[PDB]
Amino acid sequence: PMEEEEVETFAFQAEIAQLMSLIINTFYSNKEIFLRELISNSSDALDKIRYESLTDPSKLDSGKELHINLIPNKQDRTLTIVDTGIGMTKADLINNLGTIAKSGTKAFMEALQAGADISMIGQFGVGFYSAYLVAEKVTVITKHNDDEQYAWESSAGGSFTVRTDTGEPMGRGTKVILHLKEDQTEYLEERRIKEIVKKHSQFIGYPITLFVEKE
Ligand SMILES: Cc1ccc2cc1-c1cc(nc(N)n1)Sc1cccc(c1)OCCCCO2
Repeated sequence: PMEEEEVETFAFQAEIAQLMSLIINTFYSNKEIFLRELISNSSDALDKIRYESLTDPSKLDSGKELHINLIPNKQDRTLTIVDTGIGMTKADLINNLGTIAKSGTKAFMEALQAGADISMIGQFGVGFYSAYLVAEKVTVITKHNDDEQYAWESSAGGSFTVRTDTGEPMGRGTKVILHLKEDQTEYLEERRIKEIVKKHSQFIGYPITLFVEKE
């Protein structure tokens, strides 16, 4: 029988929308840094659950392994980054993925306008948005302890959606699914992914596994 699901559509905060339009509509040469930014957010989320587990060990009931998985899919042109970190509550999601102003937004846009390399984004606290250098649409699935699994999605254009996820349960953590632009398929290649992780994400304190679909 027909199922019904509630959806909430939100507008991005003005400067976040302006930043996303700048990232999408301007040429940048060193786009590979998007992966460093997402792995760095996963590493931070893994530290959060690790430290919380020291006080309340039952916070690991949802999965004891602390790690990052990278899953390129050449059939549907997606690159997925999964972690078993702390995950996001509904408030963490709506607050960190678009509704709240970030102190570094205006400074970062002015710095990009002056010729700064896109690699500077992380320093400004808006590193996630680098996903739009390579992706036309980003889906974020997240699961925090004592809360439901949520799905966030945006193709930019000024809006994002949030819904309770009725899909595949994750025990705990965050999955970022990058629906790559047609000209950015190099980020589905095993060699290219290894190259960029070696260059930019070599001091990550958690194991990372790259899953490669048999050719
Ligand atoms: C997908 C995402 C986008 C933006 C972002 C964090 C994550 C983001 C968030 C998380 N995990 C992953 N992998 N990415 S868990 C989390 C939960 C609450 C607060 C968190 C992180 O960080 C607060 C600092 C700002 C983080 O900004």
